[PDB]
Amino acid sequence: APADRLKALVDAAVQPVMKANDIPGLAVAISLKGEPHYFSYGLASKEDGRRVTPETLFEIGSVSKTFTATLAGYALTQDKMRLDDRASQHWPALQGSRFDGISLLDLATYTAGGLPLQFPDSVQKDQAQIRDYYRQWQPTYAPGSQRLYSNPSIGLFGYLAARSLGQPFERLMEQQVFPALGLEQTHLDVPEAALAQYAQGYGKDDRPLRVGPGPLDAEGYGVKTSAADLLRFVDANLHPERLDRPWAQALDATHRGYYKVGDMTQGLGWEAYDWPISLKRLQAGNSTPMALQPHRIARLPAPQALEGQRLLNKTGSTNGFGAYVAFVPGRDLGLVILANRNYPNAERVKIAYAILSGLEQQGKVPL
Ligand SMILES: *[B]([O])([O])C1=[C][C]=[C]C(/[C]=[C]/C([O])=O)=[C]1
Repeated sequence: APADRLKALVDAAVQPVMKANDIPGLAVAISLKGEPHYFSYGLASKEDGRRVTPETLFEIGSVSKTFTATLAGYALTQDKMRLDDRASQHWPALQGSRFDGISLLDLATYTAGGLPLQFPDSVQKDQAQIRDYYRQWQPTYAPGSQRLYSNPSIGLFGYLAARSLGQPFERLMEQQVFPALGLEQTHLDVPEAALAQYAQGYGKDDRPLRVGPGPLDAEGYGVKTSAADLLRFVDANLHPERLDRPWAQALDATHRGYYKVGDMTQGLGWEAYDWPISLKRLQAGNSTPMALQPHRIARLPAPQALEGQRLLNKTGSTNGFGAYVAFVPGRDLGLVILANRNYPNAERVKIAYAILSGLEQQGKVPL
């Protein structure tokens, strides 16, 4: 069985990284032909020696954007919105602004014209300040020309998706998306009954950190989930057809690529690579420059189905937490790495690659 070699492989990938980045706790979940394998390391909380388990809740940060994309997928396949809709079509308070000339697709894929990585400090979690921010916003770049990774960009995408469905974003996620995907350990707001499972996050000098409120936090970076639940989400992405048709279609909608930057094809939330690919190249696709700097896009003649021999991934970080997810449809392989430190993306990719590559090499013919 390929499973027989997993424990040694995962320990080897994980433990050196945990040591070098002083990571208090880390959970791995791997799906091999739909069968889950869990590896838990260290402490969810140092103050009270609570061990990480597959049910420990971590902040997954921007991995939340794949859930947001799924809600948007559902809106799209229910004909509540279309990707070439003007943004202001779904929020009348934006009519007259730059959002008259920006598409939903632009927002979704960070190409609206240089919406920043995060809202300025001064924008509070308040409909009217958010509205006013977008009403006064002026672009850096022409739309559809430059990718600049952006919470306010895809955050507005998610918010407008919710508006097209006629319900608050948080309500749709909690009452329709999470249940559709069979996720009972996944939260935007961790309830009373589950607080005991919420890991502590650790920042510089081991400052304890859990994510605070912010504008469009639910849409951009607000999910808390367990390694076991996030692997259920990954398995739903590997086999959407196992869901009821509306939700199967919603997931398929997130697996469509619109443009390339270097080796990376941008989907809705998901970012995709050809598989196999080299470690160095996967790291560069997930680099600090990819996250922080503008990049010229190579637009595709037509949206590409992100299927077959490809790797789809998303990193996610908060002040206290560092997550990574990946799946490879042509290997029926899913992977989740959740940690309670924000440690470098390159190290997350190192772990994931050791695992993916290790499994790849058992499937060779001897001599
Ligand atoms: B991801 O994770 O990538 C992101 C982006 C942007 C922003 C954010 C926020 C965070 C906190 O605050 O935590 C995220």
